Amino acid sequence: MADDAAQAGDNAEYIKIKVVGQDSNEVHFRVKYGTSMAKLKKSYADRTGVAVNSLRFLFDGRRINDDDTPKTLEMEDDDVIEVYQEQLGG
Repeated sequence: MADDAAQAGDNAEYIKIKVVGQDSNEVHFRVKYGTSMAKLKKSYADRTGVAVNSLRFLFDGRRINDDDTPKTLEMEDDDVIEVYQEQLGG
């Protein structure tokens, strides 16, 4: 496993995540450890003016579901998120 390198510590009830799009567009969102895909997808899709379902979010190369638990998403302070090119965006 990769070295922990110490988390940011910048959290409380929610954690930080850097969403990186295929457009090379990184955006910093605050979400919970157990946050559902809708929270981010709705949020990102909204800021970009794109259909929510047209946005596809993947964590570490696996798709983020609203059913996924914080255990399995293992997200933490300022973690990274991968986004694939939206359907409507092209």
